[PDB]
Amino acid sequence: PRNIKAARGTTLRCKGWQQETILRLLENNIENGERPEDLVIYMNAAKAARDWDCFDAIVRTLKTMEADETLVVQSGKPVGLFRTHAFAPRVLLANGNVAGRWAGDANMFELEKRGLTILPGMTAACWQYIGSQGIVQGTYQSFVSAAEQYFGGSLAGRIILTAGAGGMGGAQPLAGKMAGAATLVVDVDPVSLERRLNTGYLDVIATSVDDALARIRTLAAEREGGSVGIVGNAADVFEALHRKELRPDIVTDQCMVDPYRGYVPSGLSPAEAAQLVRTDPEQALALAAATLARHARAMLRFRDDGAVVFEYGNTLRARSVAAGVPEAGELPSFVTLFIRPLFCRGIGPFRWIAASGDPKDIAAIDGIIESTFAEGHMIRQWIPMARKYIQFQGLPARIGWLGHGERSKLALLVNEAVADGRISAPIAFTRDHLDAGSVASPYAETEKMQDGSDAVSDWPLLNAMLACSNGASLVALHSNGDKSASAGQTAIADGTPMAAFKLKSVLDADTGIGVIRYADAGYEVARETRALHGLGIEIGGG
Amino acid sequence: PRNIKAARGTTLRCKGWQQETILRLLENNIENGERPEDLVIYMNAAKAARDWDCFDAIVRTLKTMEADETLVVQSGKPVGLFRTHAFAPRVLLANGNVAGRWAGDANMFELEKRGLTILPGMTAACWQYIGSQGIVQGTYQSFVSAAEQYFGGSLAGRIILTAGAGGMGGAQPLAGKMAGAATLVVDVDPVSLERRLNTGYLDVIATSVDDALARIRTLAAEREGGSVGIVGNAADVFEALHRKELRPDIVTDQCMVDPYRGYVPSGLSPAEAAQLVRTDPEQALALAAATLARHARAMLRFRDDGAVVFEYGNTLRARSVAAGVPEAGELPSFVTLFIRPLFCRGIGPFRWIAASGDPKDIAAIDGIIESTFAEGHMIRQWIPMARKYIQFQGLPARIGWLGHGERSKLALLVNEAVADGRISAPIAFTRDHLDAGSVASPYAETEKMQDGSDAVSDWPLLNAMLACSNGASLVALHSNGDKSASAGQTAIADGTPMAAFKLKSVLDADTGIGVIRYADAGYEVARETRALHGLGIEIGGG
Ligand SMILES: NC(=O)c1ccc[n+]([C@@H]2O[C@H](COP(=O)([O-])OP(=O)(O)OC[C@H]3O[C@@H](n4cnc5c(N)ncnc54)[C@H](O)[C@@H]3O)[C@@H](O)[C@H]2O)c1
Ligand SMILES: NC(=O)c1ccc[n+]([C@@H]2O[C@H](COP(=O)([O-])OP(=O)(O)OC[C@H]3O[C@@H](n4cnc5c(N)ncnc54)[C@H](O)[C@@H]3O)[C@@H](O)[C@H]2O)c1
Repeated sequence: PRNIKAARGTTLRCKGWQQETILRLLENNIENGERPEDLVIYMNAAKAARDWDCFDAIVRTLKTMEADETLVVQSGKPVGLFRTHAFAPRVLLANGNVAGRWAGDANMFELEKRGLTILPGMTAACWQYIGSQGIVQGTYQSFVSAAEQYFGGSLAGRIILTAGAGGMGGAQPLAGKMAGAATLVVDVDPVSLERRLNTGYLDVIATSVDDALARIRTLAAEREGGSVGIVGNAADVFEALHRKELRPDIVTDQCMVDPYRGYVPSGLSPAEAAQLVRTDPEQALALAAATLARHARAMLRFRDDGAVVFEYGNTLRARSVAAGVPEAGELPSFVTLFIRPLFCRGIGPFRWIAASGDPKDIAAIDGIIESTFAEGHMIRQWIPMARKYIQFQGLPARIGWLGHGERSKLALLVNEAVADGRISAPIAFTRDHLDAGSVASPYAETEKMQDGSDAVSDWPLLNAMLACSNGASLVALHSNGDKSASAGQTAIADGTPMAAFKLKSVLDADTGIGVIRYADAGYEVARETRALHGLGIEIGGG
Repeated sequence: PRNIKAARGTTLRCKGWQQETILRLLENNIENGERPEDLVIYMNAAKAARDWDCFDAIVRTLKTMEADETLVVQSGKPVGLFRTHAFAPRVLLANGNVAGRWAGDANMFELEKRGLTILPGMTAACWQYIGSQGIVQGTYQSFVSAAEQYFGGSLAGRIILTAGAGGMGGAQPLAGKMAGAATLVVDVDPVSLERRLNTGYLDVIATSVDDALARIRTLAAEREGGSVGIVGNAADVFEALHRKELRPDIVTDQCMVDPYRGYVPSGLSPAEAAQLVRTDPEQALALAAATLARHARAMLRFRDDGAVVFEYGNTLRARSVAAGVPEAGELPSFVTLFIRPLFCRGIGPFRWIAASGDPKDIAAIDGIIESTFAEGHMIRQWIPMARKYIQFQGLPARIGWLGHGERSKLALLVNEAVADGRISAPIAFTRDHLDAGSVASPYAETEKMQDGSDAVSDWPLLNAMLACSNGASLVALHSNGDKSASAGQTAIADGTPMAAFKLKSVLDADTGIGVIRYADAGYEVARETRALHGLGIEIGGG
């Protein structure tokens, strides 16, 4: 038992607070991981570092590096330390990037097996994970937008069905509950439900399908929001819930559907599945695809009854198409129905973390927001909700979606609050990679762009390079094999005037490049936002 | 006729010399382009900007931007201007990057057609092309290493056969001549040979195959180096040169073999080929692949006779394999035979350009080198050769391969020479993208890496991010569809102490990350270089 835990308090182990914050962020990733003794954070096998040896050497370099040197990380392995300057980043990471033609599913698996790459996830290998809370606002925003679009602004009395209680999926049953819906989440692995049940993200774990149906219908009939977990395989349980007439209003899914990493064929356990992939991969893929076709056909069968059925960024439709269900490619997605209007204004999963470990530092910022943004603002209705439902996990932190100009504004107020004692230690500002100007993903975030530019990955590359040029504390470029590319970045509010400058340079360009990206594709709200903030360039013949 | 030409002299059109140098570099790209009225620089269709409108807006932004702002370029289109700081780059470019699964040959063509991407080449869309001279030292180094490995250190009396007299290929007949060999270059387009003939890169253009054979044999019999061009299709001419018993010692090829961009089927002209691709692409590909199979089989037939036959980074083997010649995949390449030992020590196509336009500024640096590096050094034997054979093209410039620590050393001496009047204006230092630590290309530069890491593209991403963090003047990330990713960078020696700092920060990490990349793969010379310069990190369990 390594049992990594982020350091608490205000005593440096590093030569300076930039380094110590990143070290604590690294430790905090592991502390909140789904399988932390394997470095696994989430998405079945996305890791904080390539192995425990690289983890140890990363920790040593953080502790002794100077404020004008920069650590270089190649797929979870520290490979260099360069003398740079004080306004440059302290860490540069590039994880899981493989040239497209050889980044197919099968070869990524082989390269990872041989130790040549890691699967970075989004926030796993760049140390920006804050547990299940980093996901919950986005998923709650989706359920609320769905209630606004299709159910008259209310999920009271409505049924939400979904699967996946993993590191990201586990945020589902709380978001549904916060949204007013009776929410049923299927997971094949009881430990996953047990982890959400104990963390405050699941209300009860049902003992059977019948039991699950009675408890959801009671919530539905009382028109109360609540969460009900079921232990079972989504293929088998989805079909039984249709035979028993659950009649769900909303069906979605956040399973790991990767046959190589996490999708459990019907009849197997998670353990058996992972062993069949190590010893007989071709049978596993045959069994996985067999189970996914039933899984997808069951979701399509709920749609035929009138449920709103969408994908939630896990490649279910495409992988389902590959397994013989071409109708699965005609299902919609959470992005095109709910999130893209937010991205057009640069609104994304902005988050922050108290290196202190003191919950009073988060509550402090919570008061800043309520004194700083107008009532009715998206963020003024989220903070009371987060305060109410969301337990801290590891270093106290907060998810707070904000748009262009608003991120730099809050970050400067927090940097001043640090500078004058209301906050006891530095605040790390970061985000998910799935932000307006930092990801190209044709299966998810950039599906069906107005101008057809789905697969253009120039944008995240520019996002990273801007973050470096602006002085972010840590900058990362990831890939999901041949399907997606994205940029992440961390900027530290430590109280210094140097921090204040970086925070406003970094954050305004972070969202500014997102506004530009969507304006370029033709979205009119983004084009107006770009015109208003001077974000454009005059090009003739237009 | 736009007829772009780089500005000469020492009068600013921009607000500062960082901006004016980049503008002149942009203009210089076009001035030296193979088809400059279409923005085409080289590689059939790689362009300086997406269209003439973006070109004009890029020029306007350069002229009015401040020394603490940064211009952002997305596939040849200016998309943003951000307030950054004085130690950040002035331009960030990301050109031709498309997410892997959709960056296949056919879809890249469609995306370019619809105006959504550009093919950046290496130095075309990031404004680091210095004409055919940027290629000649590398190709001469290959011919000389081949003479050292297989022909006793001499090509006197030896025959070199090859094809492609394009922007890059045109460097071949001069490199062969400089190397002592009788060099025959086939190109299907007489204007290409005429351009090399007039620029000093081709000695004579033959009137027929017979004529070509007589003149090469005369050079061979006099054991003199010389260049002979032939107008014809490589498939037809290679076969005839075998029927007539040319018996070449060395066979290589630098054709554009892309059926979509530049490869001419046998019986067609360049014009007809490009029209058949616009109006009937499926017949063009059938005819191209038919011609390439004969082209490759003819090269293989020279090998069966005992010629040394290698590929030169144009994908001939892979595309030949796709067209039905699987033996073409067993041919070697210039990288694995000649260049990789240089890359292990960070030795790469370092180059520099006089924004002055005054040849006396290049000759000045030429004297610095001869006063600074030991006799017998690679660079002390190249400068007299370059002085002797290489005419200036556009802004006077110089190719000068140098290794780790040597690039920053020369760059600081030039920055001082600028600071004290021996050089009349700033010097722009750059390189090809095909450098040790800045490209992942499994078909070429990273084929058959000792550890199997051919397709790892983390490295160029890190190279770019380092250049930004270190304050390079311009930083670029390109892709060749799904086959390659690479980084470029420009750093300006303008005489300032700020320039001196950036030059040493940028160049040492530029090569330092290249040493690391090859040390990581296991190359012992690179591992020693890394140990010597403190470039590593201690990792346990090793
Ligand atoms: N913002 C977003 O776009 C977003 C949000 C949430 C989740 N996701 C996607 O969801 C996927 C998983 O993320 P994660 O971190 O939760 O992974 P995880 O590995 O932590 O959880 C995977 C879960 O699926 C479960 N499960 C697997 N196969 C099953 C099957 N046949 N039937 C029922 N349950 C099964 C596993 O037991 C496991 O608990 C990812 O692909 C992620 O990208 C995306
Ligand atoms: N350092 C390196 O690795 C290196 C060096 C030189 C060239 N190259 C490769 O060589 C390719 C071309 O580069 P370029 O800039 O010279 O392109 P280019 O478009 O300027 O020239 C292409 C040439 O091939 C000729 N040609 C085309 N088809 C032919 C055919 N069937 N028969 C005979 N001749 C034919 C065209 O007429 C044209 O002159 C590129 O793919 C480049 O990557 C690589």
